[PDB]
Amino acid sequence: LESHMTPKDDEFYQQWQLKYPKLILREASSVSEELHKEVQEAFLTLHKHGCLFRDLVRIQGKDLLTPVSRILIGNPGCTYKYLNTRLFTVPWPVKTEAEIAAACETFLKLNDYLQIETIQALEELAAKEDEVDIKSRAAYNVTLLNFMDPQKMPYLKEEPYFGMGKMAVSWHHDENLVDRSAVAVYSYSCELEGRDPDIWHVGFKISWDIETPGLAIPLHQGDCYFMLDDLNATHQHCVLAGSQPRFSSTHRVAECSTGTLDYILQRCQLALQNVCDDVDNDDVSLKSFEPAVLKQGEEIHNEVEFEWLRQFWFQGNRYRKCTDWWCQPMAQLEALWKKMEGVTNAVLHEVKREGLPVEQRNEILTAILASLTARQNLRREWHARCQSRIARTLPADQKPECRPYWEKDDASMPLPFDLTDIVSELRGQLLE
Ligand SMILES: CC1(C)C[C@@](C)(c2cc(Cl)c(O)cc2O)Oc2cc(O)c(Cl)cc21
Ligand SMILES: O=C(O)CCC(=O)C(=O)O
Ligand SMILES: [Fe+2]
Repeated sequence: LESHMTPKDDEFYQQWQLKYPKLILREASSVSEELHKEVQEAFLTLHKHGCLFRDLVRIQGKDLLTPVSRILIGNPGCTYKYLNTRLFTVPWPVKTEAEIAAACETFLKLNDYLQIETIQALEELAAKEDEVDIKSRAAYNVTLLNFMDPQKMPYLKEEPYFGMGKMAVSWHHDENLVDRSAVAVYSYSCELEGRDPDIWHVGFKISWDIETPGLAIPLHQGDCYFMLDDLNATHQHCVLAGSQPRFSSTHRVAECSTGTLDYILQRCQLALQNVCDDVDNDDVSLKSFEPAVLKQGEEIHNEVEFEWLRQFWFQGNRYRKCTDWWCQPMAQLEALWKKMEGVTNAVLHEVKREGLPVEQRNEILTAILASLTARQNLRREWHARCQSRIARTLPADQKPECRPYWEKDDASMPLPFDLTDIVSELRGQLLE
């Protein structure tokens, strides 16, 4: 028999107390009516503007459209990878259309509240037994807003292990967050035996384990729960659907290191340091052909192409919908990437040079081969996603573009989109 515990069960309380002291529930009544009102109409304002989208992700070779629709809000220039998809933040105001702007400021306000609340709970957790690590682990820099109308799903998956009923989101961890960082969730739903099917819950279980009954926490309008310290790492959680639509705001400390606009612009500039930068034209000449430098260049070339450009454009107009913040950055990154395409072309030219000693030539190939191989394989992978049957089902404002894509016989680009011949020839030379 698959069982779980809820507040109806005598044992729930001791189970929570003893086995989940890093899980906190602050009920709606602990949060002012003022914040509740401001936050709930911010959700509606964003929903009404169509700012939340389902994502067409890629998982285990499978293109899947997420049941839940979402928008990422947070520090300007920050991003968050979620199921191999890089989400780009709609900026909130610290250091557009008035309404959407206002909403973002609201979610920042909520962020401030939750943050303080989290530090407090971390400090009490510490009192049950530096301060820098506490503030570091509650410094939320993004929220991922989620929405689902359980009515639009024709059939929801049964919870596999504990008989928890229908799932909106099955078991997982929140990934790519700062080590041991808290996660804080504001939950907003409208309105014998086991959990009430009509009510939203969050479910928790320990990783690896389906023998300890899972916990299902009911979540009524405006309840907040917090996952503290290592909880998110040691436990899985899921979201159990009720009968009515529900939003949530999930505040996180995203690991914002190789995932910011400042970082990737810096990487680009680093690559371009190998380029004679007098004038911007098709005559790209390189300062050095030292293995280590050419490798770095080609790696950055792949980084901006696949982690940034292709991720951003995969979503169609999913970002210009509610902000134009990323317009100039993406135009600038693409112009940066286009120069780097000139860089690969010049490298290929150097390699082909008849005066080049074979030893130096081979040392260059060994430097760049893995990068160009990855670039080939990754392109094939991306082009396929853009052409999948599920991708073509999407609406016009969402349908994936495979930007940047060029047909060949497009004299504007120095190299072909399809690198298989070039790769095969490079690899063939190194076997001479
Ligand atoms: C991958 C899988 C099947 C499992 C699960 C539980 C999931 C979510 C997240 Cl966020 C995670 O980091 C890891 C996970 O296993 O939930 C979703 C939700 C979705 O919308 C889609 Cl398309 C796929 C999935
Ligand atoms: O909505 C919640 O309570 C958790 C968030 C979540 O599971 C998600 O959509 O990633
Ligand atoms: Fe989650």
